[PDB]
Amino acid sequence: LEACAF
Amino acid sequence: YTRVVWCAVGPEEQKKCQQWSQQSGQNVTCATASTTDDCIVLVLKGEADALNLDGGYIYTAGKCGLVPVLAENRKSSKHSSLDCVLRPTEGYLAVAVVKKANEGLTWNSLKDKKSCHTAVDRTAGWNIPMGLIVNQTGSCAFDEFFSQSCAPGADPKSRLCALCAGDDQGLDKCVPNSKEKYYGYTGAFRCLAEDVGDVAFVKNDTVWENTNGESTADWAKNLKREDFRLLCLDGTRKPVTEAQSCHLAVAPNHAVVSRSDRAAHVEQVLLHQQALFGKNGKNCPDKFCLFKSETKNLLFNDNTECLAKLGGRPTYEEYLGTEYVTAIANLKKCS
Ligand SMILES: *[C@@H]1O[C@H](CO)[C@@H](O[C@@H]2O[C@H](CO)[C@@H](O)[C@H](O)[C@H]2NC(C)=O)[C@H](O)[C@H]1NC(C)=O
Ligand SMILES: *[C@@H]1O[C@H](CO)[C@@H](O[C@@H]2O[C@H](CO)[C@@H](O)[C@H](O)[C@H]2NC(C)=O)[C@H](O)[C@H]1NC(C)=O
Ligand SMILES: C[C@H](C(=O)O)c1ccc(-c2ccccc2)c(F)c1
Ligand SMILES: *[C@@H]1O[C@H](CO)[C@@H](O)[C@H](O)[C@H]1NC(C)=O
Ligand SMILES: [Fe+3]
Ligand SMILES: [Zn+2]
Ligand SMILES: [Zn+2]
Repeated sequence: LEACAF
Repeated sequence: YTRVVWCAVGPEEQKKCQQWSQQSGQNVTCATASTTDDCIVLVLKGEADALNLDGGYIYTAGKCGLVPVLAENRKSSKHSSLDCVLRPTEGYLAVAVVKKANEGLTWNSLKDKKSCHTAVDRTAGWNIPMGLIVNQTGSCAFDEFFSQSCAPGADPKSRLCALCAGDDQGLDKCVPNSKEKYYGYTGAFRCLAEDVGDVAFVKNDTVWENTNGESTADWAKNLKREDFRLLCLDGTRKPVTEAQSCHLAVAPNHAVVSRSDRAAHVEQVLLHQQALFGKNGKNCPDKFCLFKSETKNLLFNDNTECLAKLGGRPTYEEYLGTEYVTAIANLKKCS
């Protein structure tokens, strides 16, 4: 739902 | 001005990009990575500028700050006086396709069958059908729904990669790039055409473009539309002429993404490049055609008429649409 995957 | 550094996914796309780069007098140059996620990382680091992405990858890129720049626009169903570059995009129809001879396979009997997907995390091949299946089964265990699949990008030892075939030498099984024989729209449709899978999750155009002599490729050249059916969500089966009434979803068109700070430059360079190499471009077909790749949809879909300007300088959420973004977020709660 929130942050960059990297 | 600066050169624009495109990111190519896998060696076939790299080959095409290098031809584009030669033809453009290095106004465009090429970085290459093995997967679309890795290209998104090169762009985040500033080591490439841009690439064109399916909507599911636009979601990954947009959560990381990259923005949509121009969208693919294919031939539109309705006449329009508008120039392709100013025409609003009409999404594409995600569909579930089976062989007509596989009688009695419907949406409601997909459990334990063999499936063909464009790749994990793509719109029609994965997010829309697996999102619907998690919802309808009330279970996150989507990795045990089909008996076997080809879902490029999944673990290669898992049942989700058991049908994948890799490259000529049988290496790179399940990698999510054009080296995997069953990657992408045309690879997943081939997986169904060859009866490796019972069902393929692709888009409407894929079926039409690879049947009835529209493709001269060996695996496609004999396929007849009438030998395929679409699966509708109410459990019926229709001919592939009926996609407007038997689809899983309407998907946002693939689009070019970049960092914000390079979006305006990427946009300017691309509008000039398609004027040279696009459909009716000054140097296409004589020198180079940016939206051809012998049906293999390398860098852009081969059915692209142009890249078109976006309305309302949209964020990635606005370009994907709230409904789809919320569907992806729900699905990614599973894993
Ligand atoms: C499903 O996809 C096909 C292929 O893109 C569509 O057929 C094309 O439609 C355009 C007009 O919209 C024609 O002018 C092309 O000649 C058609 N192509 C082929 C290969 O036959 C078809 O319209 C799409 N169906 C739906 C419901 O969108
Ligand atoms: C899977 O189900 C969830 C739960 O209903 C869907 O999420 C909803 O989508 C609607 C329509 O956009 C919204 O009004 C709701 O707020 C969403 N609910 C929740 C809990 O987030 C999702 O659209 C479904 N997935 C698919 C692919 O259809
Ligand atoms: C912007 C994008 C595109 O095709 O380029 C796009 C396309 C389609 C939709 C859309 C969403 C629900 C029903 C019908 C269409 C949407 F919200 C966004
Ligand atoms: C390279 O780009 C520059 C600046 O837009 C332009 O002057 C030149 O014509 C371009 N050439 C090609 C071949 O893309
Ligand atoms: Fe797609
Ligand atoms: Zn619909
Ligand atoms: Zn806005």
